[PDB]
Amino acid sequence: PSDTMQTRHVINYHTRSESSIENFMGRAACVYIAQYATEKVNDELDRYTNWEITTRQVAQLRRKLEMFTYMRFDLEITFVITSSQRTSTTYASDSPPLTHQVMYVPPGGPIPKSYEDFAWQTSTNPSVFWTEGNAPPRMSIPFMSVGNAYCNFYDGWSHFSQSGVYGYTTLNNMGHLYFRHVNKSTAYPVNSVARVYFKPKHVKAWVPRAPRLCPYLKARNVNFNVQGVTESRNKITLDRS
Amino acid sequence: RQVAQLRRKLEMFTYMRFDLEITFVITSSQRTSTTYASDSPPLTHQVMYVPPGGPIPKSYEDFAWQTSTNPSVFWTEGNAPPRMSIPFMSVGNAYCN
Amino acid sequence: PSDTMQTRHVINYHTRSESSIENFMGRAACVYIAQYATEKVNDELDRYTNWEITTRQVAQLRRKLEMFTYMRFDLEITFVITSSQRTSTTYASDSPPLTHQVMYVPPGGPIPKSYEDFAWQTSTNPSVFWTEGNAPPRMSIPFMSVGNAYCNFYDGWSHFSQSGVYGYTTLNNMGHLYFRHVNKSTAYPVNSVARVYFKPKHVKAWVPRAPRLCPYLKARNVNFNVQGVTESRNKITLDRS
Amino acid sequence: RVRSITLGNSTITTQECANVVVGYGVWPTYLSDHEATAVDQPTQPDVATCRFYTLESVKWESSSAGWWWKFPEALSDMGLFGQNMQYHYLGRTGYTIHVQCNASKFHQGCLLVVCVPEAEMGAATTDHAFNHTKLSNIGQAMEFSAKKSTDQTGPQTAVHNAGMGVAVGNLTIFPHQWINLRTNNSATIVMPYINSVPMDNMYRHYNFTLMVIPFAKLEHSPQASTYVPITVTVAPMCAEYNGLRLA
Amino acid sequence: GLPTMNTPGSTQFLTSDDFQSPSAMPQFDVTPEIQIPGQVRNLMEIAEVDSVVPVNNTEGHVNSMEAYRIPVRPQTSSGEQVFGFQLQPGHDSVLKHTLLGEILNYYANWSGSMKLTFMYCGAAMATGKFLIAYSPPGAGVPGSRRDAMLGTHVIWDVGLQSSCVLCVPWISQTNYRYVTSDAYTDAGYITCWYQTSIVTPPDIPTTSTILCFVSACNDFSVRLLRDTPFITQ
Amino acid sequence: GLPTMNTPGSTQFLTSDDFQSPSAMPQFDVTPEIQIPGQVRNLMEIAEVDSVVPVNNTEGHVNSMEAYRIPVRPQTSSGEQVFGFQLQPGHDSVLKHTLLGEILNYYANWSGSMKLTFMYCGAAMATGKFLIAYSPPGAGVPGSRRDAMLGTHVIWDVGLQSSCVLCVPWISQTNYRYV
Amino acid sequence: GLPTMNTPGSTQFLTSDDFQSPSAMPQFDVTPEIQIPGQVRNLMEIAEVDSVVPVNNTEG
Repeated sequence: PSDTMQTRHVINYHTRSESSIENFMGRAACVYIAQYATEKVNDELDRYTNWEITTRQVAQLRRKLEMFTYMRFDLEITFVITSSQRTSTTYASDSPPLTHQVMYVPPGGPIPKSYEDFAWQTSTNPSVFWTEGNAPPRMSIPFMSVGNAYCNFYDGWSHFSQSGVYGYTTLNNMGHLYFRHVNKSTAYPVNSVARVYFKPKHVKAWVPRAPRLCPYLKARNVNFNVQGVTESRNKITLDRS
Repeated sequence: RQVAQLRRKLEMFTYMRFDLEITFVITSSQRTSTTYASDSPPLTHQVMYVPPGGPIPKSYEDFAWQTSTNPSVFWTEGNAPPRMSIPFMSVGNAYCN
Repeated sequence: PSDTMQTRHVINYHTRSESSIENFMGRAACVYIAQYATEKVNDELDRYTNWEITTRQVAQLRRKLEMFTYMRFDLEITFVITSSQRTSTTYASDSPPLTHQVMYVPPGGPIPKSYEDFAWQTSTNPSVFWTEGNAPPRMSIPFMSVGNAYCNFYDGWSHFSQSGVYGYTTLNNMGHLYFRHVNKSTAYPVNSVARVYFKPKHVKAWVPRAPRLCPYLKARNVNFNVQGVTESRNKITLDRS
Repeated sequence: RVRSITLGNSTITTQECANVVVGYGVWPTYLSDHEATAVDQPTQPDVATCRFYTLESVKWESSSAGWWWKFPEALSDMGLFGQNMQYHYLGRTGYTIHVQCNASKFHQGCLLVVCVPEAEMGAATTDHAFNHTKLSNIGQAMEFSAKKSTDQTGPQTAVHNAGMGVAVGNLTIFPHQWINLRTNNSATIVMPYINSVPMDNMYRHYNFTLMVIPFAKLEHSPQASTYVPITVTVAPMCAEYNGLRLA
Repeated sequence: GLPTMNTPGSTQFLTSDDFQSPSAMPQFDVTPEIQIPGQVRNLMEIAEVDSVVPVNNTEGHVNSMEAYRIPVRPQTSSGEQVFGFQLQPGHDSVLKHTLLGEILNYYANWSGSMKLTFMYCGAAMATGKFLIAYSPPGAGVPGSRRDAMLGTHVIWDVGLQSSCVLCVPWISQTNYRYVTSDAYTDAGYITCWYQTSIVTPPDIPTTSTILCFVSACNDFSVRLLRDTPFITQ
Repeated sequence: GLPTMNTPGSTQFLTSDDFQSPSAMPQFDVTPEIQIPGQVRNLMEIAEVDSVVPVNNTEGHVNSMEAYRIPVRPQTSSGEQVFGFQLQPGHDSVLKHTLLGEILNYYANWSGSMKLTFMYCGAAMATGKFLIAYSPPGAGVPGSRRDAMLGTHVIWDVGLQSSCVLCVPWISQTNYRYV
Repeated sequence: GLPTMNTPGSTQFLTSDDFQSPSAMPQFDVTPEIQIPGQVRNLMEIAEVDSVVPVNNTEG
């Protein structure tokens, strides 16, 4: 019973609203998964975690972004934070509700380097406090570039003429995102996962570019292995009269 | 076509056309274990609607749960029941029973 | 790939809204962290805790305040109250939800000196009752000075001409803040932390002052160790033609 | 049939129609003279540095894969334009690019002349950073290859991926022009200043890369000329730099 | 206060919601936008640009520029086929990686008209005729130059024009699967046939090259946006 | 009642929120404000005041008034340099603790124009000429009085004016790090 | 904000409710309807048609 593609005659109405930049880019996409714990297990998993806000780590979002040279949007961030206990011997406890702190650190703001750091109490660092069981928390970031648009591609250097790091620019600093528990402890350890969802609002685009053929090897380069321009067939002509 | 009381009320007409209002009553219970003494955080459920043309998951931890074109609903237990709304989704002009 | 400061030509738009007194002072800053417990462990940690409302204990807020001689604002206080259990042997319990009482004591009102004190039931002392798991509680304090403005600096005495305490005035009394659990007991002890956040609204300032060079030694004095006026370099002139 | 254009010195010649292609429908122009308060004041070249700069010609043989030039870095040792790039810190400019192919009626082939803004290239040895002299020399034409590159300090010069990881047939949303020797021999592309900022450092940032890629290969009798020179002539128009004086 | 009731779907996160958000950074002046050239407000403007079709996509021709070069050779037999491919730009291997094909790949249901341009890149003294036949979406691939002439066709004279442009209707393919193996299609075809030969004077080579171009027209309608199957991270 | 739905971000505390607050103390008459002199509504009014620059910030000159005193000595060689510093008021050690520098330090991105005033505090019968050179943000420190004269400069005659005021454009430095 | 109170029947699902629903699929153009013959807006139009009565309903 599957599968066929068909012609299927259509009345003349000519929809184009799903091909606008707002309907193309403005979808809620999961961009990062943050893992942190109530108590520290190892260097990897610690009371707190971080993420520099980039748009080059999810490839399905990155390819839709990199179809244009210059973008400009507002960010709507929302967090799906769930918690679970570690594999302990006993789990019998009476815990108070866990409160989470998601801190947005702007470009120019101080980042925490440990738990109990002074950067969690900075008034210029906007934080969100949310108890488990409620509606998911949501922040809104405006256009945060020093220049007039974000640049998905930078044919240039960052050092003394011709020196530094190729392709890197500080005109794409959107900030950092820091996650921790506000509670001091629990009876037994509790691991938390914070799914970060981006929704670009009021998107404007400039200078459209060719879609990427090769896969991605790094999240900060445009490096690639060479690839065929398309798939292969057996003949340039057709048979079966 | 799986609930017969709805199917017979539908199949009284050759061509239908409607919008769908889906709502979910999600309850949870523990299995018959030896002990049940725990301190659990609230369970969060994900109900994903996959459109015609979208990728379906084939396991847990699949990449299709993070697809931005697949609308999902996240709902914690103890709140109001979650609700989606599906429009008329046929390529043709009407559904055909 | 880091780090450089650059000139980066800017179109003529001349923003100044982030330099107003409302945008400078009006940020939600953490001013006090209150620790109290369901049951008493020691004199330090007791069923209840207190804080006299001052604006001279957080140095990042104090230096932004002390750039002006006379301030006048309304206070928006909000509380992030989390709870955790002590390190007991067992934690298996079935607790009802904890209710907290945050009492604001005005200048002239009676302060509690113990638990079960009569001052917790005073009708002229506004209290806030909040159960855990809900939205964070929030109070609003108006301009509470007897004079026409708060004074960050007082070149004067408080006693018989020339006697008393230097620099202290009763024209900065904003009141007290008392925290306790409304519940009588639990099965096992539970420690609570109440983070206090201040947001000055409708701020007016007078007589701007020089920014402070030295660090702070006390929260009630302007005492200082002497310091250099700036950092040091090697030469007054420049090389490398 | 022919027309002589002079910009100071010297005169070049061109045809009467020539199919000029403006970049995105935007003619290059100045910053509209809203330069008040003397905090970010700009400065013109004299006026002007607007003259024709002709580069060294390349030889399009039957196995040529293609060439590229990165701008404004391909005009670094070029007169007053090359001195304003080191006397000023920030600069903006637009360009007129002429690409002429001096072929005969007995030569065949097709060229695609592209102007790619922010043509960020990838490395041949991935995980390695490349030298800046393998991206752009002072006025030299850096050329593509037919095979993939295994250079440990250079870019990926396989022409069917165009150095940027894309399909080379899709390089037509950029400002482009086809040179079919059966029909044409010339190409005029007028590129404005496209950036995210109104001015930038000229030694540090390549604004756009001009690419000349043969899509139908050069093919001829063995008794004809075998090299078929291609001349690129660039005139920088409406250049502007930062002010170097006080108040 | 105001008496309210919480309807179902209250404390939920639907990823297609359009609610107002609390600004994490107020008190902040956004940098104003300037006139950057080349603003695009719709992805049909990208699909409305001619891009080169890799018609010669054999192996190992896909890793060269030879994929774009359609070979024109001296012919022994009269009326042979030059090339041929199916007219579905979302599934056919010669059209699915073009400019039109990437955008089409992103969407599940589309309908409109294609625009094929064939460019002859031989010598100026080469003269010949080609027969570019069109097959409707029913059926089917013709078997000869006479069968191709008896349907919709365009006789492209090389000695008169260097280019040949023809607009093709009835392009709408809807796929209900994410990745297709291989999802039988009923699209049309385009085939080219040697009407006479390519006639050359002396000291001109006998081989030449046809370039192909494809785009859409200003009526093309996409719908039901998905993620593309060209990324497999 | 009115059918409502609770959107995400409902029972949260964002520290940048601007919601109406329940008054803990109503029924209270606030003391009225009077005309106090010197009301300031913007911190650019503090940065628009001339403050003295510690140009002579060597050791142990930073713990004295000698940091503010630029030495003018009798010269053996012609065309020597008097002083010199970089024109970034947020990072340079001679300007970062001035009035302009504290305010600039509080903000991450700033752009505008500085205003340098040089005052000669010698005798009334002292006569001399100084050459105050300006270097653009590209490059660079000149190496001689002739190289300084061949760029933007102001010849300050001591015998004519006691003060010299010059306005400098292109001051905008953006730092993406805290320290 | 606006002071509200949650009346009884607040976080419930009554199956006869008629509340507005959050659209799971916005940004989607619905296929337009055409003139299909024989539109029916009421089931009394089906009952208003003569149908044959099985009066001789014995076995077999």
